[PDB]
Amino acid sequence: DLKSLAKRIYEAYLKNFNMNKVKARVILSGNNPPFVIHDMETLCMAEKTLVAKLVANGIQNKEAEVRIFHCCQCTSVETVTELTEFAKAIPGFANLDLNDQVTLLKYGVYEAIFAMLSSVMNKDGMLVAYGNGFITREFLKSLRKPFCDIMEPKFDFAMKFNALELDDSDISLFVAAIICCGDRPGLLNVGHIEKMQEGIVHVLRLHLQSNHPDDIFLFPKLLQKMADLRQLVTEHAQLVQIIKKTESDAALHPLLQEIYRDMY
Ligand SMILES: Cc1cccc(Nc2cc(Cl)nc(SCC(=O)O)n2)c1C
Ligand SMILES: Cc1cccc(Nc2cc(Cl)nc(SCC(=O)O)n2)c1C
Repeated sequence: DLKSLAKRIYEAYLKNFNMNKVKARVILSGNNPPFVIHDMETLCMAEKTLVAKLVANGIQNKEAEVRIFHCCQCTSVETVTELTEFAKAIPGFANLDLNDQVTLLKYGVYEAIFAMLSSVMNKDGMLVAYGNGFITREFLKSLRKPFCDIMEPKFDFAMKFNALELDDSDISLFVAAIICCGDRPGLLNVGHIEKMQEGIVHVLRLHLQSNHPDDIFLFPKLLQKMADLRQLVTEHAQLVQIIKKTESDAALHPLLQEIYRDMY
């Protein structure tokens, strides 16, 4: 029945995220292949195909950094939506207080985002636009400050995360564990969430034992990546606040505004 819990989480994962690791690595290996975005010329081409209403609105008059930022925001909104439904399908979660649900998701969504973002990254770039764009690490490094600092720390995390060779069945449990975290600020009923977390991590521990018998400390490694992600998000939010207050035209979508409000 612990395999029940694992298979349920995994199936809710396969069902709620449009992009999964199996699908992503196919696209990242080589009908409707991804348009490679590596300079301004290819960015403009890709935009004319994938966001024609925006181009018609004149977005290509804006700095490339602003369009990339708003592309990033749009993807974050979509993934928050998917993560919210995934969480809703985690055994015990929807039994939690409605206030604590919002708290767990508020603090957890970006840790889960950057964990799953590794699935669509390789050492040269990341998939965007539902698999129909591949924007290169170097083009993103090439942007003006502060925008060139957005993505490279996520690439750094992802290269070491992907070195662990986790599959979607591992990742789904990792993300569940990320979300069911008993030490978030603001939690009403911490004891239930800890009992929920304990149950998820126990399943994760058993699953890694079965699925990766060759990596002796993989479970402790993953706990450390959880700490690494929380520090990554803290730093990300500070760079995002710098851009919000400093960069005109880089306004914050309201769903994301509310996530960052009173976070760190
Ligand atoms: C890599 C990629 C793929 C598809 C489109 C775009 N450009 C975008 C994407 C989005 Cl969601 N938004 C914008 S500009 C938004 C605005 O200035 O109101 N520009 C980019 C930068
Ligand atoms: C799944 C995926 C792929 C590519 C980009 C994004 N969203 C990101 C990623 C990164 Cl490293 N940075 C941002 S800045 C805007 C925000 O804080 O949502 N947004 C996401 C969530």
